[PDB]
Amino acid sequence: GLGKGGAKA
Amino acid sequence: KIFKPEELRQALMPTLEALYRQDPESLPFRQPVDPQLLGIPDYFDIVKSPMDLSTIKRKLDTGQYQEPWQYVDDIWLMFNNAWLYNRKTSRVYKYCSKLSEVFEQEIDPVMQSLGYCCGRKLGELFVECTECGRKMHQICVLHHEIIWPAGFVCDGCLKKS
Amino acid sequence: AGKAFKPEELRQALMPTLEALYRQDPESLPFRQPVDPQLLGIPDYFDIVKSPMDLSTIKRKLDTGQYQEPWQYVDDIWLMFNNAWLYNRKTSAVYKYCSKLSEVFEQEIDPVMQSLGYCCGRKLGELFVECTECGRKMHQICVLHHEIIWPAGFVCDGCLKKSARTRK
Ligand SMILES: [Zn+2]
Ligand SMILES: [Zn+2]
Ligand SMILES: [Zn+2]
Ligand SMILES: [Zn+2]
Repeated sequence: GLGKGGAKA
Repeated sequence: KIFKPEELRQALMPTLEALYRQDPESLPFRQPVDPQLLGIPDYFDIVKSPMDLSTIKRKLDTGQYQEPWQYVDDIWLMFNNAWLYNRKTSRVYKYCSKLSEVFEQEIDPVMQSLGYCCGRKLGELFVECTECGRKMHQICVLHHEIIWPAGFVCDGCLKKS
Repeated sequence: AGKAFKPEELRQALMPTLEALYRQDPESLPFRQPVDPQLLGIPDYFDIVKSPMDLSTIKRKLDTGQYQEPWQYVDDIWLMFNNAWLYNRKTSAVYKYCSKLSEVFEQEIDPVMQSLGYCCGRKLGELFVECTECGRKMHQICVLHHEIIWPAGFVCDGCLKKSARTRK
């Protein structure tokens, strides 16, 4: 997760 | 009403655990959002009261809730925050929606076994039971046809006397 | 004044309780047909028992739909028990048999009446309140409270939940 731009899915 | 901290964690932790169980939907909600690490300083601008699963867990574990509506409120704060910041089309928004559906199916029975009307978040229109001090939704428990000249009494307290 | 249930709804709900009585061997045998005083040699039966009742009659009434609400069925059951307790001596096998059937009925009837939206299944008696919404009759002792005034008349919990859920 951490699915919030900066990161992926 | 103030419950024992252990009574609340035994009752409520299964509902929190149901959320942790959701893979991958819960992964963005397990730690507090770090805007530096994720590259979104505008988080601070949109979200005034951050909340996440780890914080909720620490609060159950350290006994920082006196009654379960506080816990429900923190859960919804976390959901409303993710729904606010993230676009409807994003995976995180959809993930959040998934966790809220799961929470709503779990919470009603659990709050009922704790002597409450339901587990849903509705108004701030509450009524305190005059015997045990549990707070219920006015919309759940009050009726045109029933007058309580000496104050509302929940069904649990009524069966006791 | 009153609730009328569908005849089929009542027989589905209540027939299992009647069948529990029929299941009692030998205690139910004296209760399966109407007492025939000629055949049994007790002419004094109709002098003592003014309203006879038995399991077959109760069954015909469920089957032909002659009950509008379940307290009528409960009343007929207790009529049958009170009749046997009245006519027969405390010492007799039939009295003891009757007591056995009443014990069985009381364990069965509570849940069944509850699923029909009533307070409990214990014999209605004189101390009832009729719900002003649906017409069901409940025990005052089961449903009324020192703490509550009913400005528009009593309303049962079932009718209250129906209103409450359809606010949402
Ligand atoms: Zn409620
Ligand atoms: Zn109470
Ligand atoms: Zn009752
Ligand atoms: Zn009613």
